[PDB]
Amino acid sequence: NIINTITDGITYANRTEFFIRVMVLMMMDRKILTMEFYDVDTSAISNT
Amino acid sequence: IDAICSVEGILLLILSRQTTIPGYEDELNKLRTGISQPKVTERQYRRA
Amino acid sequence: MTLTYWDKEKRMTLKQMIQQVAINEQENELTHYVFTTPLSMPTFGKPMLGYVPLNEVATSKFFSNVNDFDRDNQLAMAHFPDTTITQAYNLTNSIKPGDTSLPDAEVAALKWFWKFFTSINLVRQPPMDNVMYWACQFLSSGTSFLPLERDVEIVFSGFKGSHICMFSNLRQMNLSPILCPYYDLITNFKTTTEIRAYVDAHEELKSLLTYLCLCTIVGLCDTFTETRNMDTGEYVWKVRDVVSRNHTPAQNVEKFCYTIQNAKYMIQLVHVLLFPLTDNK
Amino acid sequence: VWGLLGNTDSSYGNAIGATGTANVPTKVQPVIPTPDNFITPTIHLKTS
Amino acid sequence: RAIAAKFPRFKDSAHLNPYSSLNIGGRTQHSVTYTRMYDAIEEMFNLI
Repeated sequence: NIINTITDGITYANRTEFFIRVMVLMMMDRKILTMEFYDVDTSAISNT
Repeated sequence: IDAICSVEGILLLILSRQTTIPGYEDELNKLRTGISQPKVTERQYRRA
Repeated sequence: MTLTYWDKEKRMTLKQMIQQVAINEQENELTHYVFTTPLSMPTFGKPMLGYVPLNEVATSKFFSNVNDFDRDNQLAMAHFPDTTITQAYNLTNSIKPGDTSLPDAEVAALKWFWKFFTSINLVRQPPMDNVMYWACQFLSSGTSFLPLERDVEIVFSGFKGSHICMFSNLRQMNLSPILCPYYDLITNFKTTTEIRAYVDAHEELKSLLTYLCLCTIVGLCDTFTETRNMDTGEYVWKVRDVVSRNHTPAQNVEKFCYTIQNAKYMIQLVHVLLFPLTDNK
Repeated sequence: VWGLLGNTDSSYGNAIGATGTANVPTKVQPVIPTPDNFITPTIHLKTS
Repeated sequence: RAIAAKFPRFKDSAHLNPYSSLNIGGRTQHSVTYTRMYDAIEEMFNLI
């Protein structure tokens, strides 16, 4: 129910309205990422 | 007023086949393959 | 070496410059304009010190129509002749980690150029029909600078058409250690003849600024159409009658939805880089 | 024609939810009659 | 279809189905009758 369709199934209209919802979400959702950190050694670590 | 204008615009995007955006133009022919123009009319437009 | 023009497939800017066609038409516009000293108009007493980059985020922020965040005087550290440049082309006034600065002539040229770019909406730049005229002049007659006597149309064929990606791999392109020696030639008072010899010879910057004037006209014109040959992934897009039917920037949001002050940036650009080819003041 | 074009509720519209009331759609296809229920009246008429 | 059922009617009989279809290969086209009626109304109102 954003796009009426003459069928009782899982037709394309599902994919379409799914697009619509996530699109209007990403229109909104202004977020800023902030975070703290640990501090570890670097000589006692295998990967560089 | 910017909010209502953006609402009208985004809704204008997924209908009215006769308009694109400067670029992709193909994933639109992936998205709007669910509406099946021209079975769409008012009753549907308002629901959207 | 300039930049691999990307399309999801590499390039060398040379295939992508011999890829197009510039074909002329009727209605001789016997309207030979004249050049002009490019109105440097630099001034303000509030700079931004520190490490200001000068190559890649510089060119992107300035000419890729990215955020129009008032993009102001931050280049004002192009006066004050005692500033310096670090090889990564960071303009500063204090080289921190014992990093080295460039020789003089290089510094002089680079500061000259960005100095010309400092403060747009106080610059009194000339109307755009004339700058379109000069641009098509250059890319049609070559470095000889004969008047047009005709009108010209541009057409591109076969790209996996992404003119937005043209503007993009512009956004990712460096230019300063490409056009430095050129403005260096213009600093120590050489003359039109020898600098034309130079631009003919080196030909690395020739292709570049060909592409650059081309991109600015396709971004600021409005007689533009595009098409996809729906049998393959190949767009042909054309711009028709470039110089007669254009007097203001564009807003058709189908081709490249271009804002204003960055447009006056772009015209200042083509002005100030075609300046040293032409005749006296 | 005026009355029709004005106050018509077509079983087609509300089928795809184009002129339904307070809801849409019903997704049931417009029925057209069955070959039964007419053999007998038709033959009845001819024999008359 | 009738004349093969031994129903009665003259030879080379025809009719005027006043309307067209919608499903030509599965496309659901633009329902020509609407274009007809629409330009009719538009022309007439230009005249009034």
